[PDB]
Amino acid sequence: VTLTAVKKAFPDALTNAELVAMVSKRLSQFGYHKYNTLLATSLCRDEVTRPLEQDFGEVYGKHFTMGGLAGFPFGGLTGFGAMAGHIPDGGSCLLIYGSHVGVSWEGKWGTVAGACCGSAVAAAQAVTQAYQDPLDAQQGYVRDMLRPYAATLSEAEDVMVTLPVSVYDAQQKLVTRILDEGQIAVVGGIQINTPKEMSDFFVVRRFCIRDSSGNMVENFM
Amino acid sequence: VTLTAVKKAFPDALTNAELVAMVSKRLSQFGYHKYNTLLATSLCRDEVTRPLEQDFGEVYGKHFTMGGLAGFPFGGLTGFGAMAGHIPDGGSCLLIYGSHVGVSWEGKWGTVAGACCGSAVAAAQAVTQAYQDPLDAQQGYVRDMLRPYAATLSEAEDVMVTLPVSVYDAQQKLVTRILDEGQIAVVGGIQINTPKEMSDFFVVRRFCIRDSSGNMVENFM
Ligand SMILES: [Cl-]
Ligand SMILES: [Cl-]
Ligand SMILES: [Zn+2]
Ligand SMILES: [Zn+2]
Repeated sequence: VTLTAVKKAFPDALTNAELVAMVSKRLSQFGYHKYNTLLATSLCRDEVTRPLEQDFGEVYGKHFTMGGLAGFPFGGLTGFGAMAGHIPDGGSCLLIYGSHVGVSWEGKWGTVAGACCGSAVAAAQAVTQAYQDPLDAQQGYVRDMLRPYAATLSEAEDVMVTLPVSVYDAQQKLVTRILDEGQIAVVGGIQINTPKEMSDFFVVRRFCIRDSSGNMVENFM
Repeated sequence: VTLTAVKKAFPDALTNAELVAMVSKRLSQFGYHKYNTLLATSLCRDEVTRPLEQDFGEVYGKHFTMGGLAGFPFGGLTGFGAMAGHIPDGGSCLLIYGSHVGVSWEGKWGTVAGACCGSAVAAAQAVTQAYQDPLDAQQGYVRDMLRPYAATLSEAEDVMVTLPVSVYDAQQKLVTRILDEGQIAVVGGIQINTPKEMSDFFVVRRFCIRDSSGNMVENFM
């Protein structure tokens, strides 16, 4: 079963519903409601990642996709400046970002009914193999972010499990670096895509609130 | 008045409503309907560009933003592969891409109630001035696309009018190059953002249909 597989690798995984309930509740105490809140995402643009945005979309009205290949916010600081303009009058922003990974009905990681994450996996093979382009400009940027994780990916026990871990790690550092330059609440972690008739999962690894200044006002971790 | 300003620079400009009516009608004869059609956009992610997607959204059900800074589809070929997965069962795709540009109530180009397009303008100053970055990775890619247009931008009569022309041109070449590698219908041109209480405009410069093979099945220009 897939449940067993997920709970094994990631015992702290919450269901999408649990994730959204968890987050909405907490952010309620800080002024976050349905129509004063910009939901921004930085998830991979493969369609399997849609369920998380959909679930969060019901609770928060307007939405902004900031996600590039593999879930990287490679719009960078300029892209962030664009997002800030979508924030409602007197509003705040919620940023959900994360890597993602498929796990099949047969409990297999790195896939779900093809490769998932396709883009991460691709770049994984490219950086490990070499451990031993305006037409694909972003895939190259994904490779660059994954280069420092090469050793870990070859040394890894199970690679299709270590991969989204490594991708979230690189995303986290980037997002932090970007926010620091530029209230905004931040959810970060690992998205887990399961078979259609089955709830998806999210591993929370960062849940905090920052100010217009740039310092961490709260940390729910 | 803004109308006079628009009609001057771009006498062939259609209103959003006209654009959508025009396009939906034509594509009707080719099997494009509301729930079998993937609307993909490659527009700048500034919120002023939203009206075009909104208007096209009413006619075509599901939507996919493929647009990066300035309207460039810098997800490239990999990003395109992602999009193809959002295409409904037995469905086809409609790709709207374009540069955009603000024009004010006082008939001024390059702005509308700040700079618009902010990202294009920024890169314009950077390439002209020099005519005489994972934290901003895409803005750098915009600059690269605009480099060949530098001479034209300094030589230009009005720069805030020549700029979106130059940006569409560079987008067009890129989109074509990308499609050629990878039915899909393609609308390309210049988006014109006008004051809030006023309809926006679109200058059509490319309207065609391509096949899964890669050749142009139709050209409505
Ligand atoms: Cl499966
Ligand atoms: Cl104005
Ligand atoms: Zn992916
Ligand atoms: Zn713009």
